[PDB]
Amino acid sequence: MKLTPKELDKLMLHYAGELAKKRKEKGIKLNYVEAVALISAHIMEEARAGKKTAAELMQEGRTLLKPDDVMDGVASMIHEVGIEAMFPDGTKLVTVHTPIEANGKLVPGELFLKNEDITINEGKKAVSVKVKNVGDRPVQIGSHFHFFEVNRCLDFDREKTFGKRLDIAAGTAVRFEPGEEKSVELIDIGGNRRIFGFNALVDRQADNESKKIALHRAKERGFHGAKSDDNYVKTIKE
Amino acid sequence: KTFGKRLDIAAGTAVRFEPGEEKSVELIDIGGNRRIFGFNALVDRQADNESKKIALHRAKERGFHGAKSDDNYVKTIKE
Amino acid sequence: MKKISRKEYVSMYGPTTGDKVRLGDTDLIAEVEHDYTIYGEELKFGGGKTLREGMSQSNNPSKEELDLIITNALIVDYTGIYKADIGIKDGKIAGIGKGGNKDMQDGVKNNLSVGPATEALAGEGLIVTAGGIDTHIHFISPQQIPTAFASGVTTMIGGGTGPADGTNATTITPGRRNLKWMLRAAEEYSMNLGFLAKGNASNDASLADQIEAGAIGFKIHEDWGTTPSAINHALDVADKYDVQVAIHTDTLNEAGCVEDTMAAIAGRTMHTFHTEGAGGGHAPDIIKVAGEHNILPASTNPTIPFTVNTEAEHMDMLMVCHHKDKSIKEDVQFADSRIRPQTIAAEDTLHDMGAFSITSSDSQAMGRVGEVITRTWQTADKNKKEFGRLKEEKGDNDNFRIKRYLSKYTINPAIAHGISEYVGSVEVGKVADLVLWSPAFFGVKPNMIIKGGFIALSQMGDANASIPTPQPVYYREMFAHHGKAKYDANITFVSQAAYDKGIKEELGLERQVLPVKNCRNVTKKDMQFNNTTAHIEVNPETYHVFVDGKEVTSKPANKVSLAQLFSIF
Ligand code: NI
Ligand code: NI
Repeated sequence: MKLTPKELDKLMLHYAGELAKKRKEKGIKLNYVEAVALISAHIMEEARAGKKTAAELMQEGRTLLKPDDVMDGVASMIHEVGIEAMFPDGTKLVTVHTPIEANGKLVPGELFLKNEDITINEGKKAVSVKVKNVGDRPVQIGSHFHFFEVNRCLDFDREKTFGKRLDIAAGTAVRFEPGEEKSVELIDIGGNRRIFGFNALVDRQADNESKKIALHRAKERGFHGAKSDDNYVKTIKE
Repeated sequence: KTFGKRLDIAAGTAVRFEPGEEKSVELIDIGGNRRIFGFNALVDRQADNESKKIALHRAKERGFHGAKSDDNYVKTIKE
Repeated sequence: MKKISRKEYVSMYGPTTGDKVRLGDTDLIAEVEHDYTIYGEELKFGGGKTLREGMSQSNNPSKEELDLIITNALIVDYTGIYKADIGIKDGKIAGIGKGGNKDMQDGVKNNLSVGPATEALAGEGLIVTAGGIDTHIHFISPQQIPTAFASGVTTMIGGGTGPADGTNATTITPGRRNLKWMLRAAEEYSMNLGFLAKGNASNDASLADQIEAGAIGFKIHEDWGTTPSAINHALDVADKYDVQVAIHTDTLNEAGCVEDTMAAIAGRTMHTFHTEGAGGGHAPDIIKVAGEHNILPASTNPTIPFTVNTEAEHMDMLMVCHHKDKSIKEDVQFADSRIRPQTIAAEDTLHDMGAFSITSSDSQAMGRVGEVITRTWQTADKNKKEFGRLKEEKGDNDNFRIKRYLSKYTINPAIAHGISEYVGSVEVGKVADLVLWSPAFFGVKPNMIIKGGFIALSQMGDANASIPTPQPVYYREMFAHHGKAKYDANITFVSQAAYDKGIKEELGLERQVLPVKNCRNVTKKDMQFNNTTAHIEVNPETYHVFVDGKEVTSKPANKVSLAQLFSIF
């Protein structure tokens, strides 16, 4: 019966679920491991039966255990239980979000933040810019992307955003639906202000002179808002 | 008019131009193999009538006063 | 736990936290910011003192045992001004803190353990700083070395082949053969060395070969033709080999103006020598460059500080040089379009503002390789006397300003030439190039120069006397200056490329040979306490200097400190 190593993985999980249930049967507050295995073993069988759809099990899994069935802490712990099973249409990923509820105090590793607000990008005075997505597709820019070089679709005053980035929490971004128009905040880039990569519009020291070159480049490359060519005076290298 | 030429003066000397000043300078043609490399990067090759075309075109775009004009340039396969 | 007065304590271990020292005969007052010792356990060497068997000196040292301890030294460095013991092992600064014998004293890291193998150097009452690093040297004459050395400088970077006109005019050692001669010659001296090659070439092949040959970087100079071509080509190859580039601007503006030179540089890193202008460069607005981000501004020794005599002096040097005449107008014009007393005085202040970052010499060619340190402090003294203390200054001292200038000839030149990791500041892990200063003579005449963890030069008296103090007392070569010891104590710098190609074994170089690195990712913002950028203009008519709108200038001086007071000549 050529059992794959994946199959053995599941066969083991199942008896971890079986144990899990048999314990609840005897009436015993399940724990992190037991709760998860149980939820997992369950979904597994249901997919075997070929009845419940993937979409349905996502939920039905949230009714396998009630707050009084588990130990305090378990709820705050099992944020979610992902699991794969073979449906008549093949294996599919079922994610049972928050299966049980926090009917108790104890919360492992809980955080005790201190109400107050972190002030991001200290002293980097932002600037607002009118931006509109003239294209027919979406466009989302990251927090540290040289704004001046985003999709050539976003129309706006390129000239004004040279050497700047979206003044937002590191790692996040701003979305622009086709047609949408908004005003974004953008501070200047820190460090050595050495802009290399992106759209290849700068690739050097970001200064007022490099700027001239950047606009000229964007201009010829079709980046909406890229000012204009009021007669360029090409340097010895660019 | 001064392509491939240099100030016809004693080797090592120079001619000064005060801001505003205007003068007429003498200039003979460069000797040797007339291989112009360096300077402002306007030539960097054999100095001939063809390289000239390229030189003026280059100076033109680089803003060198007097650099004739772009009466529609016909870019070569390498320049 | 009986206690003792401050006056006493300080005559045994030197100044402690909160105390202040006057630097030489200047008005610059430094304050001990911190002290790592433990009052009662401080280290002392002597007849019945603390550094002895079983006591301060361990009989069970750690297997890191030091080779040398500088006791109770006051460390003046861009990293701070404090009190602490310095531990030295294997030519490197192994530790900065308490140190002594853990067997008999609390708090003593094992990288500071004192055992029978460690030597003792008293530092109480003295100030310890890193060796100086002059990066604008003309290898005109080998006699410069022992001069720069006696002045607290342990590292010289520049170019040349001896008293040859090319060298007298520029800091360049051209071609791999001449690079060979110099590297092999360097074996002889007591001073880390690095050489710059001829960047005045639009030939890429010739450009990289000099690096592959041993050069730590290029030098573009006027006399060789500092054109936008040469400039552009050099820089590119410089980017590949992660090596530095120095430059002397096109004074005659023949190829273009400072605007063009910059466009040439294309925003890449650059070490600008004598950015002011007197030492040479675009007439008359070259000094403006020292405000750009991608620039590493450096000033040349001569016009520093600005004295009532500096203007007259220079006109002479510029005339004695270049072959200028008083009766010829074009000759008087060039002289006036280069020796701007305006941009000169504007300098002293630019340094004070953090606008300028490095202080060079320009030895044997409009520079005094023996007065870089002395003059760096004189200038600081003036600016305080004329502008007062600093806004950034915290407390009743000049600490901040102090670090500002120190960095100018230590950590800043070190970074500008990729050798910051090994030298350039009193920090753990770096080569032990330290110079002990006796507070009174600070900035002028140092007590002793320790090269590579061992004493190489020190004040020495009658070699026949019963002690080292009696006269005559001049600077005598010490042990790290002789035999095979010099080789262990010195370093000749090279590029990664050469280092990798085995340039050391290649040339039979018996000296420690390291390669320079991180030269292409540095900007004006990498210059310690001298990271101020700014859009500075320069009046074409009055040669007046303007920064961020306003204008800067300093007043000349009739007298300077660290001068006639200390030398018989
Ligand atoms: Ni120079
Ligand atoms: Ni020089």
